[PDB]
Amino acid sequence: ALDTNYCFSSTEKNCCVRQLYIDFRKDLGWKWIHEPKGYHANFCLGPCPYIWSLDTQYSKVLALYNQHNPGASAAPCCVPQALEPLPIVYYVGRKPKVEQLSNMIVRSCKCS
Amino acid sequence: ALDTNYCFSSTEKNCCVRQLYIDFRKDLGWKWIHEPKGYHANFCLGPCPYIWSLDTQYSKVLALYNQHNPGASAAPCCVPQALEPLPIVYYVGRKPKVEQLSNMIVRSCKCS
Repeated sequence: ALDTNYCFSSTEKNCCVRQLYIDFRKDLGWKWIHEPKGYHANFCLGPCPYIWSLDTQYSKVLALYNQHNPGASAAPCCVPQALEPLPIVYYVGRKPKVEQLSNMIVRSCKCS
Repeated sequence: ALDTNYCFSSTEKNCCVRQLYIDFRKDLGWKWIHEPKGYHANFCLGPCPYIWSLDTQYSKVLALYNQHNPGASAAPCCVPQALEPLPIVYYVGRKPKVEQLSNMIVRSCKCS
């Protein structure tokens, strides 16, 4: 399927979650989070046809709308369907607080 | 907001649902649907920063991941958040059947 386990296993031309490690401060420069340095936010690119994991009904109508005309830039938009939390540690003024951001990671993409 | 009412009102550089009328058979060639000829499936393009309607938490983390590095092709993917039904009419063998596809239209996009 279009998960982070099947994408880093073989090749493909349709959507496919690729690696996207994000260092909280290096890429996002987030100042409200101290640890961890970052995490594997993962992500997905490439277009999405029909059968390729369809979420909404319009995901299959437009998916073909493009698969029919070569050069149409109105294709669908593969995205992160299921996500994952994220154990971090920030500071409120001077008190340390470890939490677990929700849906801050990608576990599999589909086609919204 | 990023709805089909604010997109066809002024200009913008971030995501924005644009017109995408799809003629069931002209663009999708759908043979299982007779009427209507098509409909306003609408759709959305352009990238999506953070505050720009964020759906999942990773939608704001990656949104910045790109807004920080100029040239990063791993931005988010604006999509159809809310949708609409679709009154059609197809045929099962020889019996006529009018229905209302669900979520076959776009009413507003966000950032999955």
